[PDB]
Amino acid sequence: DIIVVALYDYEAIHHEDLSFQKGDQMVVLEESGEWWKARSLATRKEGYIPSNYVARVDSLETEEWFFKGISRKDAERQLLAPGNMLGSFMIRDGSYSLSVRDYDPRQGDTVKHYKIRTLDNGGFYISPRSTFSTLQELVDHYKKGNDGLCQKLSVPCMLE
Amino acid sequence: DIIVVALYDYEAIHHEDLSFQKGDQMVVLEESGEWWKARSLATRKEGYIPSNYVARVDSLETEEWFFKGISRKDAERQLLAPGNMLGSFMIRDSETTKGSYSLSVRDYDPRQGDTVKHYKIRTLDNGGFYISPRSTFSTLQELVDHYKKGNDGLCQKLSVPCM
Amino acid sequence: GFPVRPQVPLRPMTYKAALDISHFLKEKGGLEGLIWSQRRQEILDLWIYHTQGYFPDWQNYTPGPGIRYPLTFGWCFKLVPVEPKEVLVWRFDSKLAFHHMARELHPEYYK
Amino acid sequence: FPVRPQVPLRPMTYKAALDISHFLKEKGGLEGLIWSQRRQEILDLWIYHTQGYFPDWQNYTPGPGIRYPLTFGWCFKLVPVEPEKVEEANEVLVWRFDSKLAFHHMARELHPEYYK
Repeated sequence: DIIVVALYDYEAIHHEDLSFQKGDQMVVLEESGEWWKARSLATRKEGYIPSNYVARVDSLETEEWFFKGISRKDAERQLLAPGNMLGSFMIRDGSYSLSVRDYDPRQGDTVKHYKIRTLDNGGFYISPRSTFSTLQELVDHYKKGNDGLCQKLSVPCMLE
Repeated sequence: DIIVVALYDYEAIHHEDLSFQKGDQMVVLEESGEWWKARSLATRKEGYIPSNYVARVDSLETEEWFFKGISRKDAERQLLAPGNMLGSFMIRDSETTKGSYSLSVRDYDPRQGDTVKHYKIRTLDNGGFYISPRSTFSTLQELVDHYKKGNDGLCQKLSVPCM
Repeated sequence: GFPVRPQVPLRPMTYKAALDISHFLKEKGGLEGLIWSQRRQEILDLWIYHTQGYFPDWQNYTPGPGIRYPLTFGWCFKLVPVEPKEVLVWRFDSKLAFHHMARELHPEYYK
Repeated sequence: FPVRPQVPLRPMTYKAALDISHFLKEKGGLEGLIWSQRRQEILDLWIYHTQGYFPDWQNYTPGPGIRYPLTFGWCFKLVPVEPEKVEEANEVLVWRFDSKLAFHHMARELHPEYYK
């Protein structure tokens, strides 16, 4: 049984669709096309759902850029290991931090740390100049250009 | 000068924003955050623009063969229209998944007459693209160039872009 | 709540979908009795596209003058002139679920 | 040709609310439409999608009677409906544009406790 969880609320209008609230778990029944047939675990109600509104429960926190529960000190050490490049990075932890490998011709290799804050509405930001609805969008943004960070993000920190 | 081109229409409501239509070219004046300050090359009007609505000239999304956000059905319709020929093609992506691409090709056979075949363009671990594992490419343009040289398993050799 | 629910995947308009959206919007607080405008229709169509995935090229009507009938069988709203260009009001008509008026008036639209 | 997608997030401001106000006051816009929760949510989604403002800015003072916008710069209030045809001598709300709201923060004068 493939279990997914809702990331957003969805209100069904079509009588064959399935309504759900963020956090609801569902079993995927049919997975053809981008509209999946699913059943709610709580209620047993079935219907079609937008596939981009859910994530596999076993996929949670497996993002390549995410480094679960590790300290600031450990993040620096790992990022500073040879094999990592300019702009190598980590997101680490509701409260998140971005750690980025930097270079300066005088100081050499360093790691900069940025607090990722959240607004009351839940949006993520490092700077008041841009806000993101998800951490993934934040990562994708700073991979496009430094936009105020020490470096443009390149690739996730190498695992050891 | 960073020249970008609009991928969609945008209607400004804010007096400091800049309206544009698909195809308009603009110069980026300040590239801060996600709302960039730009100038229309056509009207010299200036204002803020949503940065995801534009792309650098000569970049992927501005390739003549690339059709941003065109669906499978619309792809078939456009390719079957007159003007197009055997092997006419497009690479399209979806609004709902990033990095997912498709190849649509104008085909002909005595069974079905004029048809359009669609191929899934998959992404590798390294970020390479491929339709079949034997031929992988750095970039979509390299994929396009390859299948222009020979069909290599496709229904047809790629000829020219749609429309 | 948050984040705002995003664009859902595209899917084609059908009789069944148009009928369900019709009955949804006929309920108090919806579309019934509102004066039509291009801007209001576009706002509605964007909302349907964003939240339900139907591309916004389905809500067309027969030309004036007089009552404008929906071209999409299953869409049960018509635009009715306010008698005083014409001022038009969205009106739900349950009979449109079974009677494709637009096709009867303009069969040439459906070749 | 594809529908213009979600634009990037940005915070609601007085300036933005004022311009959206004037945009929607034109005929065929918001002016004079009967209020409902569904209609307001549809509007807020459209604004969010096309302009990038998170949809929690369009709040109004509690009834009964005229409801004033909490967000300074938003120049619509909700007022008791009246007929077009004036009756001779002898709660349903509509959106109503009011230019003076650009300069007078009515909601805060009425409910200072909402603000801090």
